[PDB]
Amino acid sequence: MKLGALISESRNPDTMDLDTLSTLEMLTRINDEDRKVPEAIRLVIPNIAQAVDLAAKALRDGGRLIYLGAGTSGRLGVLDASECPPTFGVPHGRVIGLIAGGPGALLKAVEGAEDDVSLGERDLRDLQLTATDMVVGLAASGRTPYVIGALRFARQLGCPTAAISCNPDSPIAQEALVAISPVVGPEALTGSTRMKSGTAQKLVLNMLSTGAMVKLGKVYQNLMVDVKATNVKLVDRACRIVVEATGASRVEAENALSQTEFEVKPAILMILKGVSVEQARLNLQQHNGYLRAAL
Amino acid sequence: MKLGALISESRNPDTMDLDTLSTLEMLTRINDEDRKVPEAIRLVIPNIAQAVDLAAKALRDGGRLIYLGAGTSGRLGVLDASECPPTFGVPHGRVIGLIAGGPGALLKAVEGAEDDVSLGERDLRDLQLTATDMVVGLAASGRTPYVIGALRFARQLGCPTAAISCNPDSPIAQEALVAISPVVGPEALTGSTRMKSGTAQKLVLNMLSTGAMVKLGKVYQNLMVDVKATNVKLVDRACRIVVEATGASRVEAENALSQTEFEVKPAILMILKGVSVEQARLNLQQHNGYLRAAL
Repeated sequence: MKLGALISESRNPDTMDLDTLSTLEMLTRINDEDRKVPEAIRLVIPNIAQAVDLAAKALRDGGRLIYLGAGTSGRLGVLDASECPPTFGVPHGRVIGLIAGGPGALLKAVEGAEDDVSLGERDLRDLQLTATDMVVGLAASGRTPYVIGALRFARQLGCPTAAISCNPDSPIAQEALVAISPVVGPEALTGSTRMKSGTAQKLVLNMLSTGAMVKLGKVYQNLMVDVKATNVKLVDRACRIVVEATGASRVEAENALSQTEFEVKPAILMILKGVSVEQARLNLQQHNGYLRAAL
Repeated sequence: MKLGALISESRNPDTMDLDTLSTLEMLTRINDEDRKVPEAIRLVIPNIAQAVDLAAKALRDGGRLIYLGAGTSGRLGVLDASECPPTFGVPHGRVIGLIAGGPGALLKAVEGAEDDVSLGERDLRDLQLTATDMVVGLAASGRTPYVIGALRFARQLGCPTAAISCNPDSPIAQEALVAISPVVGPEALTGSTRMKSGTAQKLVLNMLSTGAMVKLGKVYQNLMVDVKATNVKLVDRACRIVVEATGASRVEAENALSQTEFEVKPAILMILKGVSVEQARLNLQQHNGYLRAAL
């Protein structure tokens, strides 16, 4: 299809007079569109599940999860990736977001960069992509050249790949192993895919990283046991997690966390089993980091 | 309240066994939580409207719209601001997103930066904040020191201010003129405010910038007439907008756009009124840029 025929580029029949509405009305129209996004995602949960299982397999097998997009799509990938080290304790190189135009594009849009198919390939080669790594290409339109080129390169190397787009049967969906295609409909402002489509992309990325990290043992119950606590709020949360999980005083909790360099998993073990920091770390290694299995 | 008592830090009773669920189940739990976000935003539309009207007033009166947050909240402000120049044609300095820790924080989290109340003030002073500028502070928790300090500084200068938080009666809501407080409930992963709270923040920022820019005349009907077209997709959209708005051939459209340096508003006028580029630009200046008023 040509660009002008895409659903993402179509006019929304419920906002044709957007600029003549009162502020309240206009905002209610936008919110009516936002209401559509969680259902669009619900319909593609099976595909997202396939992608979560591939991502978990990739990270377990020593690879990385790499998000790639231009503009908004690229910034959303960087947004999700940036949250993985503080939330799940992984090194920053484990989950990576790439954006067309490089770091400057994080702060100021450079819309021309998206047109180069070879740039997506170049950015992946610059990270020394391997067949174990998983690559997720994001483009609301489903046709951004930067993303097409990146996915083609990853596919030929043997990487598991996923494509997130909001138009059906898109070029990027055709290139990828797993297609995640939440159809959100025409945007309130015609072609403004930063809106519903961007929201959908965010929901999918949060599902991918959270789903994979939970499968990898980086959570316990619904508690953030692999938090990397480097500020007041996070260290306070680390203390509260230990108390929530052991049923022991925050004091025994604080003394154990101090010894573990604020690492929650070994602190919980120390308290529940009455073992040393050193013994707790070895026990967790024996169980591949899964606290449930160590308890 | 203490941190551990906040709704954002509370356990979600529907995800207590998150780590024992099948991938499909886990994803359905996350999506059930996402479903809650558009309704939480709907309940605070009146407050968002107040903020849209203040932002429009600020930009009309020659000021800027400045978003400020740490971590995810900060990256979301930069995400929304980055989209304003290509979508609404404004200079990049008109809508600005600030993040604790500076540009490095856009790519790699530096969670310790959020604890300094004086850093928020410093970042605003570095932009030469004036009383006409509007400052929007974002913190899911509602208590991030960087944001508290920033809002205090803006308030004392006489700036209109808004606070976006997901906990009720928060410190930042108390400091600001307008409080936007969508209560989304406990996160699927306890304390993981990048999830629902982050989604809420995104929806609110998109409402603020879109709402204000529509009020300022940067849209016509539901068409992106102030698009800054610097790539294939955007220039193609510019052509399609002219055809959609004039009922003239894409050819007359392409010739007019070439003459206007791909600026849609004057091209539409040229075609509908049969005037020169020069005459079209003057007519738009006489009508303060509002295409409807010039037609």
